[PDB]
Amino acid sequence: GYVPKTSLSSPPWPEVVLPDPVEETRHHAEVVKKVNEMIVTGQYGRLFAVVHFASRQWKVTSEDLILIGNELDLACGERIRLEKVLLVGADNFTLLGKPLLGKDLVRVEATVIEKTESWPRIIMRFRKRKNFKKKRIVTTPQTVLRINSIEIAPCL
Amino acid sequence: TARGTPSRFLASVLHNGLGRYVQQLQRLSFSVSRDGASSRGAREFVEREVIDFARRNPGVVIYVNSRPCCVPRVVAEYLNGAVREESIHCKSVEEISTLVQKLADQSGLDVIRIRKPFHTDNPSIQGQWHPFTNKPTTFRGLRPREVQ
Amino acid sequence: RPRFVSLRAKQNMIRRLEIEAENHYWLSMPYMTREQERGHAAVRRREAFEAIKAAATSKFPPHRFIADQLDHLNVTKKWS
Amino acid sequence: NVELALTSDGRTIVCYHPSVDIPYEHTKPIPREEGPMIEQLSKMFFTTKHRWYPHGRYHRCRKNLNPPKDR
Amino acid sequence: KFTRSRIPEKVFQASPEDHEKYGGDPQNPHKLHIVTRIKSTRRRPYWEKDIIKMLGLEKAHTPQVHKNIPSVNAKLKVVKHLIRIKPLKLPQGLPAEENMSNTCLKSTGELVVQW
Amino acid sequence: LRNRVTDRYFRIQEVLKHARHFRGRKNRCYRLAVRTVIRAFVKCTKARYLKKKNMRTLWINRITAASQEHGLKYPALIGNLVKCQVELNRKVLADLAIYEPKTFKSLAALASRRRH
Amino acid sequence: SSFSRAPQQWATFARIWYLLDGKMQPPGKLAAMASIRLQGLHKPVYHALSDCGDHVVIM
Amino acid sequence: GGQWRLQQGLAANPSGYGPLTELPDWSYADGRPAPPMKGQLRRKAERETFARRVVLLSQEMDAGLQAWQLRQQKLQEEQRKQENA
Repeated sequence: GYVPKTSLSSPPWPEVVLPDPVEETRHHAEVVKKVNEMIVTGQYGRLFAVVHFASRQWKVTSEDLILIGNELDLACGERIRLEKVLLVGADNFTLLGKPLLGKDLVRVEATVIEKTESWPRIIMRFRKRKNFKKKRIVTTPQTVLRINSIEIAPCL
Repeated sequence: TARGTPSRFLASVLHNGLGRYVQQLQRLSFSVSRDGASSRGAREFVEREVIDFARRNPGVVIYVNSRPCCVPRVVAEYLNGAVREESIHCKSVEEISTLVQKLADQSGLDVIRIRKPFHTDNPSIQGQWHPFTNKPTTFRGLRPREVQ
Repeated sequence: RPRFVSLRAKQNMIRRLEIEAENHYWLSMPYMTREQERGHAAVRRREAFEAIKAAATSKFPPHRFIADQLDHLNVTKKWS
Repeated sequence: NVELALTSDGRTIVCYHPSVDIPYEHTKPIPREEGPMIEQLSKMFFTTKHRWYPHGRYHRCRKNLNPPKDR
Repeated sequence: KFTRSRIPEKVFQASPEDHEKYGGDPQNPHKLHIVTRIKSTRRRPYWEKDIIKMLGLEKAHTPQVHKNIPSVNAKLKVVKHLIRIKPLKLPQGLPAEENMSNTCLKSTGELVVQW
Repeated sequence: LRNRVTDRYFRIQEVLKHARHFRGRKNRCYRLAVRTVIRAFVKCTKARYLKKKNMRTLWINRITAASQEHGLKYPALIGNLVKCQVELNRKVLADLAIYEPKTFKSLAALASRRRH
Repeated sequence: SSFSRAPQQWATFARIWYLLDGKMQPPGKLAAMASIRLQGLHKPVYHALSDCGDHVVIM
Repeated sequence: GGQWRLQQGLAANPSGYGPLTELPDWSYADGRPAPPMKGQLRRKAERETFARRVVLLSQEMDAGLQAWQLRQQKLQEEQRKQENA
């Protein structure tokens, strides 16, 4: 099965060896414990979170403003918990959900600051030489949310 | 179109949600006519809904003039100084109710195109990317092809 | 100008053909026979057409109300 | 320089990425007419000449002097 | 001339190799098809368009459940190049009235009574 | 002239206001203004597709640059993130590339690890 | 991070000088590398209107 | 990654059925659940109609088979009962 060392004898990409599962689990536990201790001792400043709200993912931090393109059935000034957090990150560590982080880990809270309409959007249809011309003006409801705080808990 | 229209960035008035929420609508002024079918809906709104709205929104001072100029109107004045005038001509009671609630909910900022659906004053926590992030350093800071 | 068939086009056609072959297989195993299926849905089909006929034959002008006629007097309602 | 680790349940990935400082040894001590003008500017800023020619009053008036500012 | 195509019956006679490949037992056949339209009826004959409308496959990629009976199968044979057919699998049996509102059609073709 | 139009001024101005930023007589003459305003509105309507298309192209370009900074190619990054069940979208990935380089470095390392 | 606004912007949009060695290299592969760098498509902050290209010195 | 998702038995589109679209987006900061989202309600109604159709079609086919069996039994028992002399 041995092949002499030629240009095409081996794949160009470097060979990859799977680490032994015992050492992999040991290293995983060590890293998780280190990050959990950082969370316990509060060794982090600002937190950012990627949160799935409405239909989209928002990269979010405390004091941030977010413009949802629909009405939310919430009074202005009402506080809310954004429950679908995909990612939370600090300066020195990040936590990734698969695909979502647990409710125990992260708590992202927002506040309905504004309920508005968008500026008028023009929908015009035109087809040449067909007397085909149509115009419509649409205003989309919108809600401005302010992200008040992102909290993480040592539940790793 | 966007190119033939002013635009702004998403913003609040005084960081309206950080410490507490302050309703930005501060004044409503309904100019309503005693006679004239144009203000029939406004008259019914004053009879049936303006009191409930006023007690739901204690921070908004509501005036009812009962003698308008031109068409019956509602002038909404906001904390940031914005003045939005909405004609309530020939609108039904429910139409006026929804319009007034919309005025109460919205801020005084211009209803124009908003460039970004978000606004961060701290877009970066780990440090904004610059070309020298992810670039390894070299011994004694020697640039490529440097002799020493 | 001539046109040529790419490997991507061939692969797309092959994917479609595989889907169709699986369709053939799944169509090759009927649950009931043609004699067993005869009339097994007749009651439901008859009821559905009865509903269609009822909708077709219930068409009639809507009612007219004195309240609707008289409410128009409110166009001149004022404040005394 | 990133440490990756699934949690024990395997439902969240934990990334440890401390910021690495630049070693002292990897640093150096601090040291102690229209035509010709446009050619000089183009050479200085590695641009072409076309950038430095003026524009008409129509374009200049079209430019917005109070642009919206974010952050 | 272009006409309707009469598919020979041997096309719809599965082989043991086919049974192994696709995982369906000819004895105790599946009761219900899940048919999804995956091809446009545009540039297809009016009879194929009509069959698609009859089967309720106007929206592409929207699963529709049909009986696995000879008449439905004849229509499906007419439009077999425009659709994907997969058997409906019921690991927990057909849903009961209690959990009729808690079902979900998994991408594998299984109607699960928990969601 | 029993009935004559008296609003033609305002009917004209409704179009001219949208035409005011055009070049040449298209901003003044209604006959020319109305044709270019209709074209402008049709372009505005059709450009909502191109805005979404170009944003994804921009995100993919930025993600490609950021991942090439770590030796990954964009297909590898995206596919391996999917296989690791990380459902971050391209907008968010581009934002992380620009503003959280260490988080993006972690994601690239994760994608390469999954690949290996 | 923690830079002032102007220095931060300057750092982010500064143009870098790259060196390619053309010895025994395909001109097309050299050109692919150089064109990416010249456009700035190697920067995550790339945008066609940001003028974020870099200098490429090919020897 | 649609093919990989299909192999793992998920929706090819992550925007399809899954936690990211079927869970509530938000809840009140107190802890009270939010009213169901319009898309989630519509999707639940569609799934209920699909399940009801599955039940209806299955029951109709089963009843048809049972009726055919009974018809066969009646035919054979009648042809046997004709032998009475």
